[PDB]
Amino acid sequence: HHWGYGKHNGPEHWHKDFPIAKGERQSPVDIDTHTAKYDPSLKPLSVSYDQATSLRILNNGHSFNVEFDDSQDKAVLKGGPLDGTYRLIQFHFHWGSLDGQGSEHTVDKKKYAAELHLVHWNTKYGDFGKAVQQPDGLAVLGIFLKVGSAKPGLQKVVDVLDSIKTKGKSADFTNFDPRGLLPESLDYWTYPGSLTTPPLLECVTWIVLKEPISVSSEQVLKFRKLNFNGEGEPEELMVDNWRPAQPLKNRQIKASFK
Ligand SMILES: [Zn+2]
Repeated sequence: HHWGYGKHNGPEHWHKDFPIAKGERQSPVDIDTHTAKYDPSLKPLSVSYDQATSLRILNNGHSFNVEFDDSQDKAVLKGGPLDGTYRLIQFHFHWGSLDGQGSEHTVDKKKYAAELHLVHWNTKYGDFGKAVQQPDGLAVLGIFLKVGSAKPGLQKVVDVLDSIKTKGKSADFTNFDPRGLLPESLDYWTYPGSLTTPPLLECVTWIVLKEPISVSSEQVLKFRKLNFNGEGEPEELMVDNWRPAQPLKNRQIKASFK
């Protein structure tokens, strides 16, 4: 039926509707710390989220994402392994039924409690729609969440979730500065991949940060109260909305740090 994260419509069934699920540059992957190659040519990430314009927060039945106004070159990402400018369009998360799982990428098979994705599209393509048709159309910044002390910047997100519990619910979410979601260090691993949810197009350059951000179990707990279902339907908890590691195939993961 329609895709989901369930046993009958989840990850292992996607290939029937999206044959590319069995492609050559599918994401996510496991990051083996000693087959990853340090590449000294990799420049540092250049982030300019100081003029980001959040618009709203929405539960789409798969996750919840915050939309931004990507009309101007306000919040852009560049540097790193990228050529050109990428515009921030939205961010969302993946989490699990328990703290010990939830991230999509793993480091040496280690899973994190969650994973945040800041999605950006290559401006030379004119728009998000055309960009996803290109192998270099999107740049996704991936950030791991570990349970520890609270992240002050995630507090505003965690608090509004209550009012968008079921699929279809939206809320004006203005003035949220995504800079409070970033770790101290910008060291990263990078590899060519895909979108982790259908259509699973292989149009993404992945940038996964080495340093995870800490969030309190209190904060993580709130993600688990969202529902996959719409209002007035069989209540099914939004948990374990993550896709498992895919074969790395002929790819090499590069590290910006020795
Ligand atoms: Zn994602």
